[PDB]
This record gives sequence, C-alpha cells and structure tokens, in this order.
Amino acid sequence: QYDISFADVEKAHLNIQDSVHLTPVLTSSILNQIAGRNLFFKCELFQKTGSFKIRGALNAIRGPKAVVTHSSGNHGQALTYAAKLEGIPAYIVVPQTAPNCKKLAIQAYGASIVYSEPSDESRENVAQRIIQETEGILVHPNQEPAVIAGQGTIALEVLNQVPLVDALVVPVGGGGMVAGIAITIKTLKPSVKVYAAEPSNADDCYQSKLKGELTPNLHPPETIADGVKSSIGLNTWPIIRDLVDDVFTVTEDEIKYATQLVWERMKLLIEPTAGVGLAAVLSQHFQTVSPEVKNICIVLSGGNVDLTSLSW
Amino acid sequence: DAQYDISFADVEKAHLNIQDSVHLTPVLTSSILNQIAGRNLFFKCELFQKTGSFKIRGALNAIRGLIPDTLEGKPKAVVTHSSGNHGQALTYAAKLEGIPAYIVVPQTAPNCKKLAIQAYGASIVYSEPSDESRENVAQRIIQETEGILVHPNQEPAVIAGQGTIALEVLNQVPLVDALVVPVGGGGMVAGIAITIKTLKPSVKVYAAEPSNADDCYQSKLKGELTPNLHPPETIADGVKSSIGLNTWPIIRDLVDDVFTVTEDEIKYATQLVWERMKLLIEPTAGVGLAAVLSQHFQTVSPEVKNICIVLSGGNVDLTSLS
Ligand SMILES: *Cc1c(COP(=O)(O)O)cnc(C)c1O
Ligand SMILES: *Cc1c(COP(=O)(O)O)cnc(C)c1O
Ligand SMILES: [Mn+2]
Ligand SMILES: [Mn+2]
Repeated sequence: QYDISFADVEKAHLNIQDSVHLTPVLTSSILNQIAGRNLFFKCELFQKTGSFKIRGALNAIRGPKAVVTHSSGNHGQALTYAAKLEGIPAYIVVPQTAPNCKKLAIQAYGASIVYSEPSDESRENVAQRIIQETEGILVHPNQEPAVIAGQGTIALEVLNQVPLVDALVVPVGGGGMVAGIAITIKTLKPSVKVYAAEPSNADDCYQSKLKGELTPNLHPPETIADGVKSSIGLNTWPIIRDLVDDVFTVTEDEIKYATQLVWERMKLLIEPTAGVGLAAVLSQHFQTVSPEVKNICIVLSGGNVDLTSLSW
Repeated sequence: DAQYDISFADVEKAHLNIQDSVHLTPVLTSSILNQIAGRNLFFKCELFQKTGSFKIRGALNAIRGLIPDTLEGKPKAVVTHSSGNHGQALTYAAKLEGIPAYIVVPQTAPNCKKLAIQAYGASIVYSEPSDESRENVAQRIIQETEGILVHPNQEPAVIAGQGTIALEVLNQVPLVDALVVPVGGGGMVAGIAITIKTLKPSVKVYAAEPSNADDCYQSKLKGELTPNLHPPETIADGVKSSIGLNTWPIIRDLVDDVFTVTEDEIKYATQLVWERMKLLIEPTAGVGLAAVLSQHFQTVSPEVKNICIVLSGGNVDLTSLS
C-alpha cells in the first residue's frame, strides 16, 4: 500500500472521464532527429484549464462553505474551475512572484486571490490562515490523495495511445503526477521505464534518490519552471523511491532551449515547465540511456504561459 | 481546353510523390471555439507540417517532377520569389534532392522567415514588396544561375501538391460540410477546390481573404482576374500575393464564396487560437477562422455544420508582438 491504490486511479478515471479530454499524442520528425529516439508527446497542454491539473481537481471535488488551496497557477485554476461548477466559492493562495497570467486567470475563474511568499512553507501556511477565516476545506496540489489519483489517469491513456511505448519522461514538482503515473504504469508493464525530469535549481527529487531518503529543497528554488518549484512530499516520495527508474536534472539553459524548440518546431504553446521533460531527453546524461529504449513518451503538462515572457 | 491547369489525377499523383516525406497532419478541435462559432470546427493542422507550413507539399511535388530518371538533366539550381514560406519549403525540398536554391524575398518580409530560409542554406536576394518586383528580380537570378523557376502558386505541380490537403481532410472528416482556406495567390484553394469538387462536390469550398487584399473577392464579383492595384498591406503577410492566370479559372468555377475579414478580425482570431487552442499559428492562418466568425459567414446555411479550417502556417516571430 501507498497513499493511493491502483483501484483509486480507475475510479478517478470513471469519476472524471466525462469532463476530461483524452488529449492527443503528437510526434515530430525534426525533434526525433535531435533526440535520436522516437519521441511521442502527450499533449496535456490541450487539457481543460490548460494543464493536467483538472483531473485531480475534478476528482478531489467529486469522489463545503469554500475550498482553499495554494498554487503557482495551474491547480489554482483547475480547482477554481471544478468548484465554480458546483457553486462553491474558492480561495487561492498564489506566490507574489508567480505568473501574472495564472493570477489573472484564477480571478477570472471567479475566486478570491491572496498573495503569499514563494515557498512550500509560506504557501502551506497562508493557506490555513484563509481556512480559519472562511471555514473552507483544503485541496492539496499533489499530496491530497484524490488529487494524486486524478493524474495517474494520464498513464492509462498513454498505454493505449502508444502501444509500443518504452519510457514515460515526466516533469516532477510535488511528484503527484509522476507518482500517480508510476502507481498506474508499473503494474501493467514494468519494462516501461518511468523517468523523472526536474530543473537543477530545484533538484529535491534527484537528491532524495541519491540520498535514499526524503530530501526537500530547503531554500526556495530560483527557476524558470514556475510549476515544479514544490518539493516532493511524504505520500509521493515512497512511490518515487521504489517505482521511478531514474531522475534527470536540467539547467535553466536546457529548459529554455527545449521549450523554445517545442514553440518553434512543434508550434505548441507550452509553458516552460512542460519543456523540462524534453530538456531531460536531450541532455548529455540521457545520451547514455540504453539504445533499446526508443519509444519515449514525453508529457507536455501545460500551456498556461504569459504571451510575454522574458522572451529569453 | 475545358481543362484547368490541373486535374484530380495530378493530386493523387502528387500524394504518392510526397507522402513519404510530408506529415499527414492532424485535425484538432476545440469545444470553446465551436461554442463561439456555433458550428463544429475541425482545424487541419498544417502548421505542424515540415518547414512550418503546407507549402512543402507543392514545393516537394514540383522538385520531384523536375528530376528525371537519371541524373542527366537534373536542375543546376531552383529559383523562386517568396514572402518566406514557399522560400523555406523550396529550400528544404531542394536540399533533400541535392539542388542549390536561390530565393528572392521582399525586404519587408518577416525576419523569422528570412532567418529560416538562411538556416536551410539558401542564398536570399532582396526585392520590393510587389508582385512585379518579385518576378523581375527572380528572372534576373534565373538568367545568372541557369536555374528553374518553381513559382509559389501558379506552377501546376505546386497547385497539385497543395490539393493533397483536401485528400487527407476528406479522410479525416467523413461528414465534412465545408472547407475554409486562406487565399493569397490561390495555389492552395485551387488544388483543394479541384479535389473537393471532383470527389464530393456537396462539400463547400470557401476562400478567406483579408479585405486589405481582396483581389479574389473583387475578381469573383467582376467575373475576370482583377488584381490588387497597390501591393496589399496586412498583418496576414503570407497572402499579399495576387491570384494569377493558372489559379484564377479554378477559383472562378469551383470556389463557392469568398469571405473578406478586417485586420482586427484576423488579430482576434489568431489570439483566440494561441490562447484557446495553444497552437502557435501565424496571423495568415487566423484568416480562415476570422472568416467563420465574421458577420457575413452568418448567412452560411445552418446545414453547413462541420467546417474544416486549414491552419496553414505557424511561422511567426515569437519575440515580435503587439
Ligand atoms: C503541477 C505541474 C507539474 C508537476 O506536477 P507535480 O504533481 O507537482 O509533480 C508539471 N508541469 C506542470 C505544467 C504542472 O502544472
Ligand atoms: C502561402 C500561404 C497561404 C496562401 O496560399 P496561396 O496558394 O498563395 O493562396 C496561406 N497561408 C499560409 C501560411 C501561407 O504560407
Ligand atoms: Mn523538485
Ligand atoms: Mn487577395
């Protein structure tokens, strides 16, 4: 047993497969050619709300005076979405350095926005400060086990969509998605590698694997990947420890290079957090992954990006 | 003499000629866009095509047509004039086939397209942004290189290649009711019309065009070719060309209607795809959606429900905006 069950994943599928897009897998010949593998992009940027976070947010909501949470943007959008549908008012704690377009999008989704400082701590606290003030319930971005169940239903889709899939490269923050995916993937096929991808400026998931024990960022990460700044937690760590095959960390310049490659060559408007998976596959350290592993599916997790970035 | 410069047999042959090198691009949908439009829209995603637009189909078909059974008589060089996208596609096509490319590009053509043409290894030669200057400069470069002109939209093999878009859509959307196609020189909408009217003429073919460059509209009203008096100025930089002698007769006979759209309408539809579909189209590719959202398209019968819009390109500067 881990915090969520295989069973909890299918019930989440059936609980959200009525308002959730079975998003496409797109491919790319020029990108297949720079990798030297056969890349398959799971396009979760096309999802309702702009990222995969509608799954866990719907499933948490289905499966209250208010609902409250902390977000850099995505969960705060997919929660406020799934809660507006049930008439429930919503409060969203969002770091002050957090993306301006993910802020404006949360208010336009109806909810009250309250600014915190950028950290797992300031967030996880200015969150319970509103809970006390509103008597609302909390829905947690990656540790709440309904939310973790919502995201494993990415993995079911990928197994059909890519019949002959060799590896799933997944961006990790709190690890809700990559853990939720490993709970699902590793049962049905264990010759399917599960690689985690993560910026070097925020390498708690790599450090934890190196150390063999939960090793969170103790300084707030400075990284262009605004959506993976969160540390992995207690529920999701065990799964990452046992079922994730490796972790690949990437520099700011690798993330920026690979996100620009998806914009320019694939014409997909991903947020830079979604370029981390590809960054990992194009890395010096990935060029030594067994040439047997050919069929790499990369999760493009979101497209909630401000149409005016540092244009860097 | 009843024959147009191409038939459907040319399109099926183009498909064979190129299918091994061009992507069979997806047809994506958006429930929020269907809501705004009040129709079921199907976005044929030619921005995912190689070189970032559909132009690779025609440029590759024409190239392949120029190469004989032995190496003898193969072109020394290929020459064209282009606002950027045909230049790219021809350079890439010529590169696969080991032929040198010389592209004549207007100075005022987008920088990203100029950079792309150079990245693929062409020599770029600059002209004024007019139909006439593009042609005279390209004729100078032909006489100097002993090269062969592959015209952006009047060459039959290019028209035939762009028509393979319609072959795929017909497969991808079984109960398609209409195609909407941006029109500049008309190679693309002529090859589509030919293909759609030959196989399933109950499907509508509609041209979409900026009102700032409405020579297709005005030519259809008059019943004769009537180009733009002045070079057209519009944010839809891919469709400033005028229609020509080879595409005019097909557009005349087989294109059902022409919808013109304002600059603001093009801007708005383009932003709507970027934000709502997360698809990086260039403004010329928002012309078809602008047209479906226009006041005037409101008189398209409610029976014309399943509308396929060709998103023809994704070649836009990322740092450049407004
Ligand atoms: C939340 C998020 C992730 C990572 O999910 P975790 O469960 O936090 O690992 C990756 N990409 C995007 C765009 C996200 O919003
Ligand atoms: C060239 C082009 C068109 C117009 O094609 P024509 O055959 O000249 O009508 C439309 N959209 C894009 C992106 C183009 O590059
Ligand atoms: Mn981390
Ligand atoms: Mn015109």
